[PDB]
Amino acid sequence: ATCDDGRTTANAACCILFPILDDIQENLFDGAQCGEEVHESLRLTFHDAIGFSPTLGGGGADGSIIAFDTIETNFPANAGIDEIVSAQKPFVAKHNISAGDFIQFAGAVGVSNCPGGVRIPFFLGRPDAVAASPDHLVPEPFDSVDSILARMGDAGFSPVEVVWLLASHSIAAADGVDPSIPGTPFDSTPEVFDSQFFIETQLKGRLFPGTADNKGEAQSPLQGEIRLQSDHLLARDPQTACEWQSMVNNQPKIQNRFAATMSKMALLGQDKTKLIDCSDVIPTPPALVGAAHLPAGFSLSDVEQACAATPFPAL
Ligand code: HEM
Ligand SMILES: [Ca+2]
Ligand SMILES: [Ca+2]
Repeated sequence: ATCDDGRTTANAACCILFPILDDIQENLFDGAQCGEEVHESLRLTFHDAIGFSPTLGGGGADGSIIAFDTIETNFPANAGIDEIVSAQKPFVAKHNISAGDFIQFAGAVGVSNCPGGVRIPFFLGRPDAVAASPDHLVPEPFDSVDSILARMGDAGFSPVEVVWLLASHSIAAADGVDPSIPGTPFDSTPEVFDSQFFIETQLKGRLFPGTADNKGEAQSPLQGEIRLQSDHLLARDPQTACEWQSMVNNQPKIQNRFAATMSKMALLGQDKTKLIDCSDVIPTPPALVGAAHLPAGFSLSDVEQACAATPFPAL
């Protein structure tokens, strides 16, 4: 199909997305930057989708965190998400797509702005949400590995898919974990979708970058980085440590598994066969240029190797 402005897409129903793409790159992502609004929109796709429990309900990736914001922004795990919800709600009101489709489209367009990134498959047509998420369905950084794996498994993700989804923390920072140092990132390259998060979380902790007693925070290996306790434990727990190390220096695996597992997350609560594939509307992301590395001045002796089968690689 050729859209009324001359851009092309495989299925004509997808043409309605091109004005929405242009508005979000200019007016939500500040000129198609890989910056805080993209990171917040990617976080939003998970706090919308993960509201999905076979036993308790919620519609998954349904736009409920926007449509029922008054409820879901009261849940403590959703602290700080009201800012991105408030920024996105007018685009949903102005354009003619459901909040569920908007949150997943904005997350995929955002990830495409980041070097190393991927085009997450995108499907159009989710109906409006009909119920708020149940409470207590979002993992917290102070939850155990067994708690996080059981929650994610209840929503349909195996332990290795949890590690693949956490490649998101390669383009991520925290404002609430230690409110004294907002914007401190989880890896040293928060505008590049790369393996540094999987490397840096395997280093021995050394210090706290701000204050020392924050719930859910582990010591970080670097003054300019913050570490969640959940990431500290997942990189070391025998259930997930070999998969975590397998992503280091493995950008093809990070890209293939993040795109596929994000698509599965974006479709929680939905049926692909009832929607229209509009994948090819997402922009083509830049590629990486620099090699994966330990931080300068660190060595293998600073790595806490946690996979018995396979030594951590020389970088
Ligand atoms: C599985 C357990 C997870 C835990 C415990 C967890 C925890 C957290 C925390 C505590 C923050 C910082 C919030 C703040 O203080 O500002 C955060 C940020 C973020 N998370 Fe995760 N998360 C998890 C999984 C995920 C998943 C699956 C995604 C995929 C989309 C995701 C995407 C992001 C992003 C992109 C940010 C950065 C937000 C920003 O820079 O504005 N998280 N996460
Ligand atoms: Ca939801
Ligand atoms: Ca990174």
